[PDB]
Amino acid sequence: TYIVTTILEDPYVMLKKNANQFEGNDRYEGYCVELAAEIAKHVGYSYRLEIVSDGKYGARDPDTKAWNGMVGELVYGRADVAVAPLTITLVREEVIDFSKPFMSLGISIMIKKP
Amino acid sequence: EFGIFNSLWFSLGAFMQQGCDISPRSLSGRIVGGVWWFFTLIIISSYTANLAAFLTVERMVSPIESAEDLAKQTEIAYGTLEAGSTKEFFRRSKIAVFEKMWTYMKSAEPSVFVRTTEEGMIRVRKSKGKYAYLLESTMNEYIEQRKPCDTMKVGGNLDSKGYGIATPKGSALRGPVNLAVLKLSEQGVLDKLKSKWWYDKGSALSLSNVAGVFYILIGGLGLAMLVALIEFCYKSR
Amino acid sequence: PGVFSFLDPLAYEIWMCIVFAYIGVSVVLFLVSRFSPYEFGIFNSLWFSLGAFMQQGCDISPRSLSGRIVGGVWWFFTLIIISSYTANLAAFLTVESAEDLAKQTEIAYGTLEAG
Amino acid sequence: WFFTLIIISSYTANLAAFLTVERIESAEDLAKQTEIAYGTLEAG
Amino acid sequence: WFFTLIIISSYTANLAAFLTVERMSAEDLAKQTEIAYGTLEAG
Amino acid sequence: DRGIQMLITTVGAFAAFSLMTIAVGTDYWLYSRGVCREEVMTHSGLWRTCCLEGAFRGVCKKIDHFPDTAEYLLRAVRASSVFPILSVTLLFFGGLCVAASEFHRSRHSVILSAGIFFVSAGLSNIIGIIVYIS
Repeated sequence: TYIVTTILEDPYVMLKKNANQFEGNDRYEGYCVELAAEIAKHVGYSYRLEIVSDGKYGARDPDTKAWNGMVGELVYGRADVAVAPLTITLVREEVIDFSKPFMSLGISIMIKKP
Repeated sequence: EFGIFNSLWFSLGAFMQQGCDISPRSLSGRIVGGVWWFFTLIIISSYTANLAAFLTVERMVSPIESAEDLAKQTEIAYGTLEAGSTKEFFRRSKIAVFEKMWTYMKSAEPSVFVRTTEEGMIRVRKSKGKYAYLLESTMNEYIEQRKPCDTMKVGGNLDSKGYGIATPKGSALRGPVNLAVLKLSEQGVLDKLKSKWWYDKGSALSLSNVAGVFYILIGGLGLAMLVALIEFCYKSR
Repeated sequence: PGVFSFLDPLAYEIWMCIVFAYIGVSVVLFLVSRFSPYEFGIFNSLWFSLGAFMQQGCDISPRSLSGRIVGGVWWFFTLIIISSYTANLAAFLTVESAEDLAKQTEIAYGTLEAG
Repeated sequence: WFFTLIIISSYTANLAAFLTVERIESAEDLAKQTEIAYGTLEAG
Repeated sequence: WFFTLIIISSYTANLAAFLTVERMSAEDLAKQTEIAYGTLEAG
Repeated sequence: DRGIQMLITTVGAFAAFSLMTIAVGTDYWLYSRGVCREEVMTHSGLWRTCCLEGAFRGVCKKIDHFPDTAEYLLRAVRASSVFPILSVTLLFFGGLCVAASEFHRSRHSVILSAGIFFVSAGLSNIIGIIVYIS
């Protein structure tokens, strides 16, 4: 059973309404939950969706040179896959492997519509 | 003719520039009318001129459409999520605008950055137009599609990128995961999941500007009718 | 351009209510002036109200307390409305995208066939 | 009277627009406008 | 009357422009000469 | 021309009351795009907004006036529609005095009170319009 690190983010991964009635990977819903299910089906492996503890996506602290968040969980061996909305970046590609992108996007500005 | 009643009537008429039945004749009286006329001219001109400035700068305000041009250019305190690809993108940028934005964001106090996307969303919603959570277009679109829909995406995308399924370097899952993603993409699964989780979620002055002066006029008309009836009873008794 | 663009500074609703207020003021000023102890006929009231609203004055003015209240408020309403028209017109005489065209669907968009 | 009120308000409104609007600094100022033509010396 | 009409309109128009306008670096210090700038001596 | 003058008053007083009481009852005050239950062309009134086309055409609901005492008082006045109702009530009393003028010619105040009621009804009609537009 592989540990697939993830992060809480609407609508990629979310705690189901009344998650207390459920336990484990079945406690969550969202785009990335179904994507992890379909990838597991195609690759043929069992997995447990572990939410990242730091609650951070991933970055190398320039002082300590330590990776934190999901990227840190992947590099240090605590996790075997990450199925979160994790952006493909050059710094991350140097330390972890990425598949072909499964969604496009860009940085955008959000302003109170009022 | 210049009793207490007509003096009040003449003064009110002069201030509204509507003329009057009589005009002062004595030198002492004409001096009072002279300064009152000059006082009225300066005040009314000031009211019209200030209203014009009030309704011009109200126009000619301009929204933003990527105000990043001058970045915040104001107290829209733009921030990012801490330890995210957007923060790293801004840190390592060499584009003039993005370097300016980063130099501002790193030094600005209090920290413009946030700890979670929900935190930035609430910061923009509770800053009443004082915060801007530079975030990823997919999350921005999803949020703008949901109540309380008081937030909106401004301008285009600053760059183009994509999410990937990550694995530890030297992992044996790298190849199968890549092939799985290609299979899922070619079979429309990713398209259906996106559509399911994103789309299926789903000038002239107005009467309101000058409504107060209409209530005063009708209220004044009603009071005058009540006053007229009172004099009718008082005179007839 | 526009033939009747001189009415643009104030909305169409404001112009309609100014006419209604002018009719109401003339009727009330005629009413309080007639049944009072101390030449405001119905026609004279309409002439006075039209002159008062347009800042041109009249040869005859109210003389009673109830009549002067009607003239006073009508003068004040006139000053705010006339100043509002001039100020808003000055703002008008002082002072848009492909995304806009992509978001809407009222303007039809097409492509080349077999392209 | 109505022709008088509209025209005089037009005179004051347009004169205010005349006096306000009327009132370089950089590289963009030249690149950005097109009313002023800017040239250089040839073979320089 | 004509002199009065033009002058009163000019006063209102110029005041509107006056109120509207106010409602709306190291290189900068080097280019100008109205402000004098100095340093500490022997520093 | 007193006989014709009283004929104009009797015809007008009924005409004014009929026209205003129809407007309050009818729901064709505004032609705005809303939703009766997809945004579609709708016709609204003082109490109900009803769709002009679409599948739900012909079936409609009551206007929800309620979702800073300035907006509370204006919405409470607009929700209750007391000013348009007051104009109809004033017109009804004004019409009664005109009819009773012939039946009681001893007192002259019967026809003057009728003239006061119609003027008061017209003033209340102006306020109701401004509140509705605001």
